[PDB]
Amino acid sequence: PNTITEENLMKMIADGRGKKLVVKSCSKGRLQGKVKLKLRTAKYLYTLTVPNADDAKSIVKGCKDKVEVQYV
Amino acid sequence: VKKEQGNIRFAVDCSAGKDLELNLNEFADYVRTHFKINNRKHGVAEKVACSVEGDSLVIQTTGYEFAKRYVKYLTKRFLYQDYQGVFRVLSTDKETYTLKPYT
Amino acid sequence: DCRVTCRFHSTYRTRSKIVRYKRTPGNRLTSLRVKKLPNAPHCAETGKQIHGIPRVIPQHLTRQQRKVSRPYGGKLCGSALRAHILESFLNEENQA
Amino acid sequence: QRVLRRLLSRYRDDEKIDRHLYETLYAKAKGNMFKNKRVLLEHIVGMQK
Amino acid sequence: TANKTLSRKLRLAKKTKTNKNIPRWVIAKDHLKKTWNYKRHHWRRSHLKL
Amino acid sequence: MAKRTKKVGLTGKYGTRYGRAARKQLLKIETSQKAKYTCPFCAKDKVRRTACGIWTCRSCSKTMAGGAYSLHTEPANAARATIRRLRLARE
RNA sequence: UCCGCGCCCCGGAGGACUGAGGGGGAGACGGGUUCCGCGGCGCCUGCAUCUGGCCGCGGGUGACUCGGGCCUAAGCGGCGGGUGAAGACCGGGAAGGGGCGUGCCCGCCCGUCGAACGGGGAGCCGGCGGAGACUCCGGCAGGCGCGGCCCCCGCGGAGACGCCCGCCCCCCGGCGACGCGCACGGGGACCGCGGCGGGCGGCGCCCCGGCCCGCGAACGCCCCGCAGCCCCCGGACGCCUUGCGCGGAGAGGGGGGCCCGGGGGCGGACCGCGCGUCCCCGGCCGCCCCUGAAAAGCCGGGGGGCGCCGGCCGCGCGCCGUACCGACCGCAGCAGGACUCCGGGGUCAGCAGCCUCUAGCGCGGGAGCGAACGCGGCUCAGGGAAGUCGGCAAGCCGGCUCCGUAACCUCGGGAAAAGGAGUGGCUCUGACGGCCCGGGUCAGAACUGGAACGGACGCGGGGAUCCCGACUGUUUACUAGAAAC
Repeated sequence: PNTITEENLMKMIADGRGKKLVVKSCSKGRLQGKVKLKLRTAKYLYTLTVPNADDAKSIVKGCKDKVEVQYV
Repeated sequence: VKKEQGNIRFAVDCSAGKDLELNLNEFADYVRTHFKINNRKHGVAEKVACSVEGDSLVIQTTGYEFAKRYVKYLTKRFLYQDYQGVFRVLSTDKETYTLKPYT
Repeated sequence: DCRVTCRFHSTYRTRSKIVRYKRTPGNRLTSLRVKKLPNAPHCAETGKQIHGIPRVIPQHLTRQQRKVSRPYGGKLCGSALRAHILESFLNEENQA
Repeated sequence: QRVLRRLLSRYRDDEKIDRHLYETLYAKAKGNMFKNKRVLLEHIVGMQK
Repeated sequence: TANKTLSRKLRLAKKTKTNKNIPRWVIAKDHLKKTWNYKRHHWRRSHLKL
Repeated sequence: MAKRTKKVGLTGKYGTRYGRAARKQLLKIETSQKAKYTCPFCAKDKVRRTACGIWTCRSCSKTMAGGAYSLHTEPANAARATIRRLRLARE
């Protein structure tokens, strides 16, 4: 897997390139509360850790609705 | 921080309910008399004090850090004095141990 | 015990059968083969390693990474190609 | 050898010892002249004074 | 042996399926009186392909 | 120093075995093979014997044919001179 | 061994054992279903059996990545033909192909033989079954082809080189591709030591001192990576190793690049510290009258010729092998012989011996008695080879440190010569690094003990000669290991 180049590549890939899903993981491991967005694509699963809960709100609304968001 | 340490609070909830007796005030004497900073028990009561809060017993410190294993050892010894059969000293969250009765 | 048994089809420990050991998320020792380093292109003249070419199979190296940016880049090194260019200019000048 | 060389390289880089002196002391240490770093340190104080 | 050959495996396989007892109904139909196969082999003593 | 007093200097390895005559001949032959002869082109005494008949300058990296235990054999050196004098005469 | 209902099977509880060059866990070969589950004992299990590798029944081996296949090695076949009564043997001199195109070029001349250890394009983690797993299933990755669609033919640096990657022929190269070693350094795993969190056990007395558990793969990016090599300025007795090595054919110094089976971060998805052990890897140095395979494939570079190349998205990956082996081979369930791979703790110089953790496990049967005699093992007063063909056999010696070492010699040896002294436990005191933090080795003391300490274990007796053969080697598988070769 690879980390995505943050939001800039993330939005473009979700909007145009094939993204099967947006597994959204919230505070996994309880080390920090930062949300992690994992997005499976034909080539690789791309993962971005958004620093805030409100940052996580932004991507789920602001993307092509063809990508499906399942929470954790 | 091996030199600084800090003030810390460890507690054991007896949970006997006095159903299995458990003096608690005497329990705090056992911890109070046998607590040793190093191998030496010299000047233990300046850095550490033990007191009974309701059902539970609290071991608080003012400049000392010790293993929560030690409270498990002291408790176990106090039970070997009398109620050998019961109590499993299970952890119930950080800072707190419980004298869970046996099966 | 941490004995790992064998990963390859046959136990024989030839050059291609060296295995590093690492732990797994499941707390087990795993045999991972240590693939042999395929070397890098060597200068025809001088027999020294040509710089810029990683020591991997050229098949998977990509064209730009498997090609130095100089005339006679893969065959001859920078100091060797200076010698060829100098000899050719001077030798040609002598005939002229 | 490493210990004596490290004390000699650090002193060369602190300009305590001139390059020509550094070489003599380095070769003397290859020849077993100084057993401890304390022995070399004194030969170094004596050398520069 | 775990690295066998299909042709060798096929001939060894026939031997495994052939090493079987006379069906009881066959003994009854033909009135055999000799119910032992005598061509039955055992992996401990018999060496096939030897 | 002076760990070995006699010519057993390179022949210490052979030990009591092999006899004095053998070792005496080896003391001359092996001393020369191990030694660093001068490079004709490098001008440094860094030529060493890679293999019998092959001597390589450790500075130039040039490999030069030569004798088995010495870069220059006396018969070859004579012929080198004879060929030079004969060529310059034929010129 | 006891108990359970109890069989030698099984379960619990004890007491052992194999002792990490395993009576462990696995493979190559060979056997060919022995593997597994259920039922049974008629055989077999050399006593027994309710057991079983035995018997009946029903099942069990899943691969784009691992291996075969593939390519070559020693070799082996094949060749217009040559020969021989032939069978058969022998073999370059003989009009021996290919590409695109439908024409033109290019071109002397065979291996789709031979390796489940060599070369090779690419796989990991978790989970699931009575019998399997790099194969299944879930995750995640890589390799190579194919189709659709899009994109379009170089830039940067002073250089070393950096990046946003064209193909085909002819030539030049490269990778595949390689000895042995002694040290030395670097990683990985293993190991140990603490801390802390979580469980335990024992507890007559002590016990924060005993035990167990605490995990992080492939592959993506991004950054560091010693040594090595190279570039720029510049013009030197400097730079450095454990050993070295190096420099006006350019050192040092100040910058840069490159390669480094590695390490870190982010993804995938507990925190420190230390000595060892193993495995790889690096830079050298040594060694040879010893110089340490090949090919398939892959990839550059020059010249030409001619247009590529990428991205995303789908799709595809066929044939074979895959159970198990205390089961192979010697007529046996034959103190017989079988090749590998992984290798913990303590005592130790040790991978030695001796006990142990893990894991395996209790072996062609049991009870008694404690004759002779055997077979292994101990001890023996005083003497000590007087025994015997011969000191055969046994006994002595031995580890470490420190003294002290003769004739003789091919000056290397002799030599551990001979011949001695010490050695335990406790309580200290010096040495030795890095920058208050580590090592546990080497000295020097006291003090103590029935006049003891390599307290088991491991582990030369020594000298003086004579004859043969210089030596290390090799030798009549199975009565000669020699002075023979």
